[PDB]
Amino acid sequence: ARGLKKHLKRLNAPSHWMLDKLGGAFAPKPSSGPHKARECLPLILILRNRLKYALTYREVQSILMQRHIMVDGKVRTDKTYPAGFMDIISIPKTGENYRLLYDTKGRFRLHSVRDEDAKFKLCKVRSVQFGQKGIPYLNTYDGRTIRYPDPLIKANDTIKLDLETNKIVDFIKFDVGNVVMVTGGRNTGRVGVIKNREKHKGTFETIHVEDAQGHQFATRLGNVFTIGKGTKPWVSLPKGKGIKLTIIEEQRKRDAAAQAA
Amino acid sequence: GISRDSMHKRRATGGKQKAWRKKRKYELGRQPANTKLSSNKTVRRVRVRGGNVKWRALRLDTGNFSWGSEAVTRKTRLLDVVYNSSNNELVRTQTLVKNAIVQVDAAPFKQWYLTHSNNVQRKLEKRQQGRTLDSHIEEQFSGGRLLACISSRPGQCGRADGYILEGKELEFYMRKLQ
Amino acid sequence: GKTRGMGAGRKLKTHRRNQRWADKAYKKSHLGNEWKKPFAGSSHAKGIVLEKIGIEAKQPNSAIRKCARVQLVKNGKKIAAFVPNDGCLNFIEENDEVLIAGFGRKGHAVGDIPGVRFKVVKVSGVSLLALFKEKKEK
Amino acid sequence: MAEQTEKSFLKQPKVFLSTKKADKAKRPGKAGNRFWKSVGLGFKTPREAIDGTYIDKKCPFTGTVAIRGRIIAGTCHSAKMNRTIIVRRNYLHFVKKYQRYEKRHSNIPAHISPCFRVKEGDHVIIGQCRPLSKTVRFNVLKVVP
RNA sequence: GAAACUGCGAAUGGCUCAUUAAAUCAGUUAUAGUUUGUUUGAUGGUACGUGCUACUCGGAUAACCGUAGUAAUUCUAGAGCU
RNA sequence: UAGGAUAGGGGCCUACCAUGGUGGUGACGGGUGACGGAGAAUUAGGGUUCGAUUCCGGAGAGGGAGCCUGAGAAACGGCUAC
RNA sequence: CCGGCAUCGCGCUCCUAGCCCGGCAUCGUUACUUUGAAGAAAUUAGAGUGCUCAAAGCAAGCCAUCGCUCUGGAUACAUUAGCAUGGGAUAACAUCAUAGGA
Ligand SMILES: [Mg+2]
Ligand SMILES: [Mg+2]
Ligand SMILES: [Mg+2]
Ligand SMILES: [Mg+2]
Ligand SMILES: [Mg+2]
Ligand SMILES: [Mg+2]
Ligand SMILES: [Mg+2]
Ligand SMILES: [Mg+2]
Ligand SMILES: [Mg+2]
Ligand SMILES: [Mg+2]
Repeated sequence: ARGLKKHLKRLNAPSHWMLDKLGGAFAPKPSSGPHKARECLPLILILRNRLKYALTYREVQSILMQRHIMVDGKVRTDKTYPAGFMDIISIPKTGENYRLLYDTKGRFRLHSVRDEDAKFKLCKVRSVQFGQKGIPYLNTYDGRTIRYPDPLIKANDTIKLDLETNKIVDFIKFDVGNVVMVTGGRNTGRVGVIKNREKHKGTFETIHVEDAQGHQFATRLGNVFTIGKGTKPWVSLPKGKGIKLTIIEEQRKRDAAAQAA
Repeated sequence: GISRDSMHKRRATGGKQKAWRKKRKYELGRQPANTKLSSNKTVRRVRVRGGNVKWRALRLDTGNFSWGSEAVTRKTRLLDVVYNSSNNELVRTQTLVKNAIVQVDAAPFKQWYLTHSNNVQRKLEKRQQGRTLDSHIEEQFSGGRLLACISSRPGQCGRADGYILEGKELEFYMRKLQ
Repeated sequence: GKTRGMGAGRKLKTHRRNQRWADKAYKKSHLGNEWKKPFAGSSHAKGIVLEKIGIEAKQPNSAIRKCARVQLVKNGKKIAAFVPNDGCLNFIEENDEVLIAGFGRKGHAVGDIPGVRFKVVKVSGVSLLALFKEKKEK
Repeated sequence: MAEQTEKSFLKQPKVFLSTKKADKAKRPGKAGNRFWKSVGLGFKTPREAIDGTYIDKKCPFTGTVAIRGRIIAGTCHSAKMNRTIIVRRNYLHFVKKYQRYEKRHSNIPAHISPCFRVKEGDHVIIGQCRPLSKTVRFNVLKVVP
């Protein structure tokens, strides 16, 4: 190709969008933004698909041009805007607030939060280093660059960021013994506790994690995102508290729930 | 035009390589600048990838030269090119490239070294404690010029910058100019 | 006996590669001489009737097998095509377009007709079947 | 010296030789000292590279090249080039139909820093760098005779 | 508000499979070997004043109006404005 | 080895120097009625054959070649030449 | 079925480090095997669901089938190569008689 591609064909769209294969030839093609477009959830799907607030393409545009939807504290009128993990979507007109979090099956879910727990987010640091005139600054994994961080915050750690003041308010030091929610691979959605980290010089670091219900698993460093200090997490969990289960467990769940109805 | 792809090359086995493509613009080269050393300075801009600019210098006269042990950098003139390790015909053509050997007017350096009342002499005397100025530089000074090496790419940045030869390097190029 | 070594995969694979050429079907499909045949790897071909000849049957039989010599439009080759039915030769006229197919047996002569592996199936854009069964006329 | 055998005086980038206030303990490549680096990945900088006089822009330990990518191990196959060798990797390729194996090989050019000495048929460990010539993308880090 | 200057886009999409057999391509790497409109976050002193808190405002072109050429074309010349 | 060129590595190209590099583990050449893959048909198992075609990657716009604009084209519903 | 030891178990400063104590890292490599990660969708297999059945599709089902409830949109296969983990039988390749051994 002689340049950038602007269409996303529906069969090539991410599998966790759950777009149906006969519903057209194209998919929304998330615009560039603070998330990598293969791990984001555009606003078209948040409004039209999940929340069923709109029935068509153009209805979503009619919603956005009216400045209702607010993403992480600012009003975003772009229709394919790449909202992502741990963002907040707010509709003040309905006074309703959602944190984007994973479910155990690896798909984004809009977990309702309160207005208290919507003025802040958590963000993992990509790196820390100096800038022009010796000023230190840190990178997040969603584009944000903060200058003059606490000189302790190192790479791969977590920070709490108030949306009002837009500065840090606390942080978690990435290390063994903290709760972490996996954001990639087959284990995405599963929360757990860091039990082991094994280094490998020249390759990816691997993390070994143990769920609260005992199930043990592992991932690589880039796919782990600490939530809280100690066993208690700092943010709300969705319908399942990040606990993966076998297919037989949910078969039992359906049939056992089929006797009360 | 001039191209930087590997397609026209033979494989490492020596087998010929068939053309499966036309020439792509991200593969281009341009003709060189062979910056001459002349008075009428001309440096001509080039629009290159990304919308950026390179400065092709066609003709340069002055330069910026550093004297390392004395930690001073001054603007001066270029008098000639005397040795080029790639091709002599570049010397015969007085063409400036990186790593060419040039002679330099050296007067701005001489006037800096002329420097270095009561408090002024209590500083000239602070210095001159470590004055060495090996005789090889001194002789060149009395000649009037310094041998220098270009450390910049004139056809790339549009400038002739460099340093004066010292120590092992200076003596090596001296014995080669013999 | 057969090579059986663990490190003998090259020997077995190269041996099968060499020996498959001894098989007439493999060699027939992988040697390329089918593109030199009249039809050039086609099921059917159109032609112009040059003349009507008529051929005897081999020894155990006795009859005249009525065939038309055709010239293939695509390549100008000259072949003989059997005209299958009683009286269907009288539909064939001189210099009319005719659609020819194979006889079965994939290029090998069928039955008691010597050296004929083609059959006439359409004339003047109309089936021999419809002309022999009176469903359509030309 | 022994290094200066070519039509231009060869020197390490970014070391100022004719320094004024020299020293013997500042850091590699400071105050005129010869520059050396540790490659990483558990390899040890050869002493002959440390106190060496050779100048090699492409050496892993004293030149400008970085080692990153794959770490292949093989046996030396040819040492008849200037500062470059051909190594053989020997390996088994599985033939699936026959459920068996066959022996295959690959020739990898790799740059050899003067700090090593290689015969023909020594065990070599090579690490990947940026393309150094038309065919070379690897650098020798260890030689076991 | 039409027209017109300015800006942007037209390098995506659609079609085909001719050339191409370590090539393309697939899994897997690398950039400490680079470019990247745009999105998103952060950021931005000194231009001369002998650095002693800023120092003045251009002409010219379309749409228009009008004299033409050529057989001819989003072929074209000259003049009046802004 | 030193340069030049490029957005950048690199015989990519120039000057000088050395004599190498691939090959019965099949190089080099030839055929392909050969774009590669995801896949398709038949399948006890093992296999055999197919894959121009809607998804991914590549390539081309009558055949070659050269370019301007631009962040991005060696563009063809752009230009120049044969 | 396996962990944890003890027999006549070449060591540790450094990471994990029990209340003097298990379970420590480089001073032979591989094939093989075990487990894991990372592996596009569509296709294939396959869970759920009465498009009236089916080929399909990814829906839908309940509410008082009343100012809405419960939702789903699983899971698996993926030869070879590459990354990591345990095993050390089987088989390769390297190799203690110059003691230049510890
Ligand atoms: Mg296209
Ligand atoms: Mg878009
Ligand atoms: Mg047969
Ligand atoms: Mg170079
Ligand atoms: Mg073809
Ligand atoms: Mg074809
Ligand atoms: Mg395509
Ligand atoms: Mg093209
Ligand atoms: Mg045509
Ligand atoms: Mg063209």
